[PDB]
Amino acid sequence: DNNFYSVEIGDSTFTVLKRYQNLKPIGSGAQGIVCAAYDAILERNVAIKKLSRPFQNQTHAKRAYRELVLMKCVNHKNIIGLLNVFTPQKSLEEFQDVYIVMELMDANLCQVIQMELDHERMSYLLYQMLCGIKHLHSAGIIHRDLKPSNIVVKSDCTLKILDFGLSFMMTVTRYYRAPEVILGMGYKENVDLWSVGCIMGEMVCHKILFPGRDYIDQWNKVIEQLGTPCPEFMKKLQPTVRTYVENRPKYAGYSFEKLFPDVLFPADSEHNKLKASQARDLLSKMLVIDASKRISVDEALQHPYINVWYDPSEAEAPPPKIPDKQLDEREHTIEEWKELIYKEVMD
Ligand SMILES: NC(=O)Nc1cc(-c2ccccc2)sc1C(N)=O
Repeated sequence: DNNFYSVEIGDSTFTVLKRYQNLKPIGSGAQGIVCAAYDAILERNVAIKKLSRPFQNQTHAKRAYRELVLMKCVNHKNIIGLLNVFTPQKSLEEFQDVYIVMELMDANLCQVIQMELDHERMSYLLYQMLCGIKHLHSAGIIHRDLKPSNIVVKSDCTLKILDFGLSFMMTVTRYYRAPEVILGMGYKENVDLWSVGCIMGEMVCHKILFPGRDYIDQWNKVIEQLGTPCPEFMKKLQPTVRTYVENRPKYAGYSFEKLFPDVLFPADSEHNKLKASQARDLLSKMLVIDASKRISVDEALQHPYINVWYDPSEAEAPPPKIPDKQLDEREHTIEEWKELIYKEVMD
């Protein structure tokens, strides 16, 4: 076009608005490739995600539609903001790709996990995650898919959640899935606190807590560390699941003192010893198999480890106004999704 130019990013073509220069690949997902770029108008670096034929199947479509809608109506410091959205295609018939422009962050949490963090940074990152989750909950959004790769960080320790979480498609969130998602029992808002527990545990010990090769192994990994759950939990399971869970080898589990010893934390000073004890107590309330006994986001935000950062403008921010049942995920055809997405892009 006269407003667009094309650069080759591997085996992929990025056709972007001329305002975006010096494209550099920073990552890839099932949706598409992400480039760092310089925005010459705003005079700041951005991230541009290319969504190739998002309407291609119902899974990509629902995800692309939810991403577009929620990014346009949410304005919270701990949720990635939408700077721009475009398509190089001139019409619906030619419509192929969607490009989402976001603020560029310095790293994702996978990188932070490979660092020892002092409690001030650790507790501030965790506080921000919980604010972002609490904001999603206040609008009726349960993430359910939180993992370190979808959480990004800046140099000044600011944190942002990249996606809104959410079937079959062709060509690693499982480690962070709550027992109620693993055992197909339905879920509440605190399904997200299990994922925070997984992420926090990983930020402390630098290794994936429950690295199951599948859902059966995933359950086995959970029970080995935490122990076989109460009979009160077993009674909440459907008979076919209740039989499978009850017939597994029995595990006593480990105390959080053995799972997360002082050797894994800064614990030299009296300040750090107290923080390590507080961080351990928080881990023990998040990594709870039975969701009815698990910490809520608000109790987590008010926990001694977290509450030093508590700011109601962040933790009690007015909920976003999602234009009704727009994300109910009703089945649509390939062409219906193609139209719904195009209309959201064009506005
Ligand atoms: N540094 C870094 O990982 N940045 C980053 C990475 C993103 C990403 C999103 C999906 C897949 C692969 C990478 S989006 C984004 C951003 N907005 O800063």
